[PDB]
Amino acid sequence: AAQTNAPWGLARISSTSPGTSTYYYDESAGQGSCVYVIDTGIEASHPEFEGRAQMVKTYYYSSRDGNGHGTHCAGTVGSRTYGVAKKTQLFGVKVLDDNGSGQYSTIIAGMDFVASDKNNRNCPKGVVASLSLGGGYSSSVNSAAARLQSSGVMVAVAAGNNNADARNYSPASEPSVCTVGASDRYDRRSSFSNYGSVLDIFGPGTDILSTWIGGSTRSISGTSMATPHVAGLAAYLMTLGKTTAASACRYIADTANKGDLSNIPFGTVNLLAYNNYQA
Ligand SMILES: O=C(O)[C@H]1O[C@H](O[C@@H]2[C@H](O)[C@@H](O)[C@@H](O)O[C@@H]2C(=O)O)[C@H](O)[C@@H](O)[C@H]1O
Ligand SMILES: [Ca+2]
Ligand SMILES: [Ca+2]
Repeated sequence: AAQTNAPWGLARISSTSPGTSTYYYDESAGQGSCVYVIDTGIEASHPEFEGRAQMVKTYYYSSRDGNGHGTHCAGTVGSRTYGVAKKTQLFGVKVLDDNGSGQYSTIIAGMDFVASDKNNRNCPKGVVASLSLGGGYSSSVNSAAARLQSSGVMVAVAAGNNNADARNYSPASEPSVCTVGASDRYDRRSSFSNYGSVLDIFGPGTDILSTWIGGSTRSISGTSMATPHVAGLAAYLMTLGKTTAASACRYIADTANKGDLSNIPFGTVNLLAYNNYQA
């Protein structure tokens, strides 16, 4: 399949070169997989989700995304126009309030929630969790992320936006999950993207168009935007049978475009997510 005039990031993850605008992907499109977006919620009613999104958990008075961030991230995972895995099932878990804030205890509960809740969902092709959030190092937060991964979920987490070594942030610094940095349309590390040995992969993170609340769309930037590219990519590859939850981060690094990014500090991987789709 081919989607013309796609967002640059979708084109990029199906291209060996920057500078193109068509997204190429197997039409299976993540069908039969599930992605949990652990964030501020998801506006499930947005036309772009086509009934494939639903809220399954909130820790606040409402399950509504009153912020926009969670909806944007979900849109990059799985919206029809702006998504990597256009047929995946999206589940929203609202661990962040409408200002984008949340206590680590709530975040940890949300992670253990997905580990259990997947047993209530139909996801024959596998389960992914996308965590576009973080804070200072916390072994408990890292442990929670490692549990979720161990339970059979491909956990993708944002590196952080401090232009610093991600070793000092959580859950970014957990070795067993997939830590995702951000790049821009010219194959530069995004200037805010964390880096370090703990990074596994980069994805598009600067000027990413996706869904927003009120049935709208907008373009924003962050490792929060790169992360769902990778999450959607995992779901897509899992549906195709190329990899599994336990192995998907390794597989994505193995099959990445290598050596193509600029401003990658010595000791950080130079790997850009790529779907290896050959029409
Ligand atoms: O069971 C334990 O406590 C032992 O493994 C632990 O790891 C946690 C899970 O058991 C494991 O499946 C995955 O989720 O990693 C978890 C974590 O990092 O906390 C710990 O390593 C120790 O508690 C160990 O005794
Ligand atoms: Ca720095
Ligand atoms: Ca890792």
